[PDB]
Amino acid sequence: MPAPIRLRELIRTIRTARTQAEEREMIQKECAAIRSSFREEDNTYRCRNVAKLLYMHMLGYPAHFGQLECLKLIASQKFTDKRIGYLGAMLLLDERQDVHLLMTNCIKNDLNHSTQFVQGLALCTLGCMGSSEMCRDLAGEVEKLLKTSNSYLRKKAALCAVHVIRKVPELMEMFLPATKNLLNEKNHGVLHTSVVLLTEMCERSPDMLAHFRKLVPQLVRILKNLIMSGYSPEHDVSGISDPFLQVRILRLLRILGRNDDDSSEAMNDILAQVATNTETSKNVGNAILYETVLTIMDIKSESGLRVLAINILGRFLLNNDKNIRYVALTSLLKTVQTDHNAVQRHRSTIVDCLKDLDVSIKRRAMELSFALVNGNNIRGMMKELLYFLDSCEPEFKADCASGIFLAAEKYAPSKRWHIDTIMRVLTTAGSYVRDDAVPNLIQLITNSVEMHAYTVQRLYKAILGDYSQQPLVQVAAWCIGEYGDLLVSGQCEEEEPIQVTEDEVLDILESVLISNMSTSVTRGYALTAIMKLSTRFTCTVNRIKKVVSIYGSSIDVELQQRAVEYNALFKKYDHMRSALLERMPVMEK
Amino acid sequence: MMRFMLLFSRQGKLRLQKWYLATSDKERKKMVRELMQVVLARKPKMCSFLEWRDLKVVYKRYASLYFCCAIEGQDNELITLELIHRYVELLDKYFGSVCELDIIFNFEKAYFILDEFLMGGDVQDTSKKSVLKAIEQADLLQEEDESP
Amino acid sequence: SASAVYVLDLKGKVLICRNYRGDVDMSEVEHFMPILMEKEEEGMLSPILAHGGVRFMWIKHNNLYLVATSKKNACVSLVFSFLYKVVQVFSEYFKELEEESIRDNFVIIYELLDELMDFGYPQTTDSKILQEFITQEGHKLETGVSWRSEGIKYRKNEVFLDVIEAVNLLVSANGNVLRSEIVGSIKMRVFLSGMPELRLGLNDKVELEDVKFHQCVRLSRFENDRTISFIPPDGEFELMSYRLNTHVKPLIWIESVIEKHSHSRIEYMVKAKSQFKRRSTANNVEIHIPVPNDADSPKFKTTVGSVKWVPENSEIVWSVKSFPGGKEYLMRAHFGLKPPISVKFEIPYFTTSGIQVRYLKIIEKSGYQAIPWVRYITQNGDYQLRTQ
Amino acid sequence: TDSKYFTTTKKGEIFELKAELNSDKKEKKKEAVKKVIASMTVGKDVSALFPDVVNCMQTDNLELKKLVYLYLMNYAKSQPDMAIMAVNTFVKDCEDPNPLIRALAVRTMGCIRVDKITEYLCEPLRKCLKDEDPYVRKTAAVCVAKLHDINAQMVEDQGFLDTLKDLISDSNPMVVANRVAALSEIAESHPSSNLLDLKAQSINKLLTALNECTEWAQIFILDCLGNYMPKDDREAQSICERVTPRLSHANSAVVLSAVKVLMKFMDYYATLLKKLAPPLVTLLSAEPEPQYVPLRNINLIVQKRPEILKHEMKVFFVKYNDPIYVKLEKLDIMIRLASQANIAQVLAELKEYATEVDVDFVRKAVRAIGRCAIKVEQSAERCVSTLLDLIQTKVNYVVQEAIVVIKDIFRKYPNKYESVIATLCENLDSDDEPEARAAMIWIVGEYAERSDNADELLESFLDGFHDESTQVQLQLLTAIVKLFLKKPTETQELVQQVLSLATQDSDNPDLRDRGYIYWRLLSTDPVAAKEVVLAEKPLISEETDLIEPTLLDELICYIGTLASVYHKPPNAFVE
Repeated sequence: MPAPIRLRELIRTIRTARTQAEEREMIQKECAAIRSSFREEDNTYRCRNVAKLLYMHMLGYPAHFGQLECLKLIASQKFTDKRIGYLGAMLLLDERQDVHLLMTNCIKNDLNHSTQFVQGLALCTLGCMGSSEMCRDLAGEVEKLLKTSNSYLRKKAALCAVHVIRKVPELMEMFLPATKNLLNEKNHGVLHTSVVLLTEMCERSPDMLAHFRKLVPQLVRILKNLIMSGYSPEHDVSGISDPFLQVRILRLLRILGRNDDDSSEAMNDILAQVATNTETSKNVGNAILYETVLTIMDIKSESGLRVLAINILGRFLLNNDKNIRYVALTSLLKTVQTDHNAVQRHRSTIVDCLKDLDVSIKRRAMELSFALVNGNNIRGMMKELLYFLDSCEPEFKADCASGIFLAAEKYAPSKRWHIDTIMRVLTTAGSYVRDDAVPNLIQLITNSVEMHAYTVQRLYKAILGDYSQQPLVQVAAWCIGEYGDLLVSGQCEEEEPIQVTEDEVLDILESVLISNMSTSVTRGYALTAIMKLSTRFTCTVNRIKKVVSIYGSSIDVELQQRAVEYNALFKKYDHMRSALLERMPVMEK
Repeated sequence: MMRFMLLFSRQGKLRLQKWYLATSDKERKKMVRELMQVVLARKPKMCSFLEWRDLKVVYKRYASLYFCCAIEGQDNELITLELIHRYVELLDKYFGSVCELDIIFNFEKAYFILDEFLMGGDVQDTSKKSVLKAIEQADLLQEEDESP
Repeated sequence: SASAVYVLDLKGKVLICRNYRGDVDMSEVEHFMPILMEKEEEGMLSPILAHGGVRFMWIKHNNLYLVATSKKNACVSLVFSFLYKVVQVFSEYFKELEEESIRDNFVIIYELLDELMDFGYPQTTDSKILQEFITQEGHKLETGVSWRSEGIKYRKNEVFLDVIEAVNLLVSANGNVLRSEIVGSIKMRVFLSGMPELRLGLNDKVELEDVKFHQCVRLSRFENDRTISFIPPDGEFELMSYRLNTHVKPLIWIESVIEKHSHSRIEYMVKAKSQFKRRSTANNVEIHIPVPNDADSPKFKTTVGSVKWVPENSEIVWSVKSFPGGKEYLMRAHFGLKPPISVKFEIPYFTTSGIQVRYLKIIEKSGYQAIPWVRYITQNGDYQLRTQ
Repeated sequence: TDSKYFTTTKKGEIFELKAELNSDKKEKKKEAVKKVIASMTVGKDVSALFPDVVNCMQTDNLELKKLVYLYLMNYAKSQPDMAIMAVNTFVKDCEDPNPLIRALAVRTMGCIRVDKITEYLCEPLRKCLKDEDPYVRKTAAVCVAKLHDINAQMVEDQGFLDTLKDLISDSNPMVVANRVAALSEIAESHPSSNLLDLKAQSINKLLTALNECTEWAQIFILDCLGNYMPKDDREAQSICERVTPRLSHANSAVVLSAVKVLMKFMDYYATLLKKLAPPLVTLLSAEPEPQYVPLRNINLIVQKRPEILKHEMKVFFVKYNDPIYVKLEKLDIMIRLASQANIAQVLAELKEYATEVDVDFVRKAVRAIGRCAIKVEQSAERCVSTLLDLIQTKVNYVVQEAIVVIKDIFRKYPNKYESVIATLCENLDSDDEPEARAAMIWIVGEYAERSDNADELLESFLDGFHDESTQVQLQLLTAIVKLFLKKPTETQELVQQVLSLATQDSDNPDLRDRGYIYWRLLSTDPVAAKEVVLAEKPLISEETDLIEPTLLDELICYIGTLASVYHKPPNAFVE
């Protein structure tokens, strides 16, 4: 003869909880007594516990326990039991076709009730669980109900049918019937549902032509009506009427005028207006626009209109608050491959975003920006990309490298620049650049025979201060080697040489090997190079021989090996050195 | 369409879940937590849209309470946002200057309200009142069940 | 010396702590976990981690990482002793450390902590020598052959223990992880002599779906310390299996960019990143790229591996013999005039899961030795990627 | 144009507690607060509650009184601003009749970081100190530093230091401990006063202070002796003959820091060294994590006076339970400790080791066998013998590393091992690593004369070139050449191809070179090249390893220190 706790009461009890262990206790002790309460299957209190349970669940606990009995509520006569019940269903159910049928049953039995909100629960629930078989059953029932004009219900129905379609594509047929009239209704609610209903319907080419040619004009009027006038204590949300309605509408308009002149040609008006006539104040509106734009895009329309659309997004970018800006970019990309020449009118501001404090934005910004790189463009944008790259965060650096390279590799002016930039990147990311770089860049240098100087030159400078970096150093050491000749304050064109004391050339190379920051491979290019100089200079031809012979004894099988090799070259067949080194071959793409 | 929605506070405490697409319980809790962590984890400075598992998610921070949901890429993030703010709206005028606690103690209702605002992944009404007005009379019926 | 003390839970998230000095605390601790992991990839797993000139002294106790912090040159020896002692204290106050435990006694901990040390230097502390300085008592929390015939032979005693993990994954252009599954298997192979009791120690780390052993196993004495003792049949058999559910950054990513028109030609560019701990590398990897049923004639150009084509099945196949982790290679191929792209790999001495076999003991009457070989492999194929 | 829902101070959490806080019954207030801090730590926001909480100040029962404190406490470093607003409350609390209290008021005052603090607390400090209780003094002693470290000091401040020292040696219980360090740390910001720790009297103070047990103390004390000792012997013999108990005593920290000094101070020696032995050892039969640091130091140790455990090693073996880092260091050490009489066992063990399952280990382990043979020439074969011995196991991984080593071996003791060659190649497939393969190759090259097959072996790799670790591409090239210069007439096509590939079919600058280089050396004068390439090859030098002089002495000072582990100078840490 029990004394059953009441929902809240319960919770309020778990609030007293002082130890996770305890929580179990309480809970375990509860459901325990609760189970022993179902043993008897007592119609009263039934509802209560189910709730208690629900909560219990919500806090991540043993749930399955009463899935069933939950349904036994649905059964009950008294409304309450039914709503609490239903709710419980949507939460605790696994998709067993078995209960699914029992479900089906009660749904119908309830779908045809004297009261109405009952019917509510039903519909609702059905649009949230509706598994194939279900719908395949109640389907029609949905129509019978779809008809009766009791706004409340109708809307509910509408959606149901929808859901049905989604789970059973095969049945939208029987809905043509509700169709025709729908877009004339007066209560927003319905109208709205009605819309998406239509929207989703149009996923079968044929129906299209039906609504396509039909409702288009009407849709317009409705929308127009809205935008254009009055404040509405029932609908407004910061100055505009049923944004939702407005949006969804757009959507549908959009989808309909997919590929077609007639439709579109008949829409571009309302659209434009929507643009000009809406409030940029706060998000809400913008939301409106966001959608309108997308729509305006997928459909054929005067070049002038599309133009507006774009210029509109730009208008976003410059908005105080993040959010907006996001989509702004997103969509922007989806169209760059289409309205290229048009979007360009904003890059300036776009890349200007890279300066933002939100990763997503950043990236997108980048991605896009990149894509806009033209021919006559490069120079500028690069200068900016570079600034960017230098201070960037890890994540990005890696990817950007890849990016810039491309730019230069494709659209690109002078080698000097190309190099200059590539180098530049090395200077900052290197540790992140891929592998082919080293050869890449060299191949560029070698191929174009002028900047040989300008290069070893800058190469030198950079390496003097820096050491941190690998690819860079390597490349340099390379040329320094093969190019020492030119490195000696030569009659240099393209620009102004500087001070090249052979002693200095060495000092650097030397340190390279010594300092621990270089890879054995690195040390390589170096040494090898140092010798390449023996043939490329006039006097320190002695400090050289010294170094070589000293490295003849280094752990690095390689270095040593070579060292000995070289060492021996001097000690015996001198003059061969001249012919040996003085010639670096050349590979061409 | 809405794929689902959740209600949890700063700390990963579930205060209200509602699934609009069949799914195994396990997978759900997964979905949940998996998200919460990566959800919350973000600084308040950042934005409100994330691309997760193919779907688009959204949220707005209301005091110590989080509002989240997921959408299909081919959908309007912003507007969605405004939806949330609508729900809250409801919640507010129903309990009178509502607050977390309430939501924990009366989720049941919370559901109903919501449940009778959105259905099968969409908007069934917009009318701030249509909903209230309805939800209300419903309640009246309820009362009349215990007290004849 | 010590300027901060935390207490984290596996995840590496700040569980509860106190700040005894002046260091941007707020950050660093966060980086902890991340660093930890990486420095384990390098095997150079040290109880003293580094971040910008911020050191971390730590100790893992059942379910809880305990940690210290300092900008200056610490007296390690201390910190370490101390920390460990810290456990000592707690474990005493309530049965065992565990998220749960802490999650409860917060308050007291704040107290205890305060009285354990100050500004770093620890004003001494031992249990009884303390219970006087502590306000209230805390809450405790105590919790809880036939398959090998006999007299087996063969001169050379040897063993083969191989753990393998395949990785099923799905990611759409939306560069998101969709499905994260890695099935594991500890197949073993043996030809030992007699009846030897085998003791296997394990890594820790192993959200987890299922786990099944082979009857012949016993979980080494009740709680938390992973030891797998048991007696194996003869020959080959599966010591154990299991499935995990975890966001595994796509080991071998890929993505294809497109470019078509003018003289009915089309260009593909495929990047293939290797997301791994640099130290090791994947083997005999191969990439299957879906392409249009009706190509005319191809033209591949790549730094790495050799790519080829097969109209049958309609796919371009990039093949690479050896592939290191942490590097991105480029492949670009054109030809003239949508099913998900997959790849299969293999990675010796590796465990997406994270396990590592710790040690393998062998105890037999015959005071002898034996020869044990291991091998770790993370292959698989459900590695599928989309393109819409 | 206004919106903020879920934010009413009419009901909900905040409220709930807020009220239940100001109630009567002492009990509520208590629990209530508790939930606060709690609800706080987890990350909720209590900015609010603050007021009414503090104002639950003017109560009494410790219980509450302290909790209140803790609360505030957390808010210490976070939002100092709020902390302050409690000032008065503290000072006025300093006088309270329950030192416990007023002490907390101290430590508390002290955990702030703002300038405004100076004003409100100083005076009360002096006081609290000189007062009458253990905690009280201790605690502020501590503070002192806190104040010091504050973004500024004062002319009074530089007058509290004296208080310190004097009060230091004096007040007796653990207190001194805190004092000591307090100063110690303070010192390091070294003007002058930190250098007057030069009393061979203030030291006896410390002497009896060590036997006056506060481990932590024991340390700090020693920790200071790390700034002393200029020139005398009788004092040395007493300072040390005094620490002799310290070793066999308490917890590592002690033993360690103790040693830290024993060695900064060094029939004398034999006493120390034979005592220093059993300590360090029993220092390891201790615990996981510690073991590291020590080993690390242990290292540094034998580095200076190896004579200390010149024969103690039947202990430094690695058990299986031992974790990775443990093992590692253990090795590194064993090594720095072997000779003839040793190696016997040394190897015996290495062999078993290699047999283990933890990869990495075996690796450095075999690699151990390596460095091993190097240091003890007199033991070359011995090693080899086992190396080979292992490879015969065909245990894939072992094999490779093994070779690698052997390679290096040959570099040092040329033309001394041969036979081993053929037996080597044997396992050629199973070698899939870079350096491993690489090495192998280069070997063949060199000792080409012997292996006939030489050819194909090298050849094998070819067909599968254009891709294999840079370095390997190399030797392989080099090697080929080498045998070609062993004149085989059969080498033609090979060498050709080789170069050829590494000539135009390759895209690695360096490579292209060393490549071409050879292509010219040969296309010109074989005879010449011959002598050139396979020229008399010099001896090797990796003396670059096994610590330095100046540096060594200097480090020993910081044992039990971070540096004590990196084996590096505070210059790399300090930023």
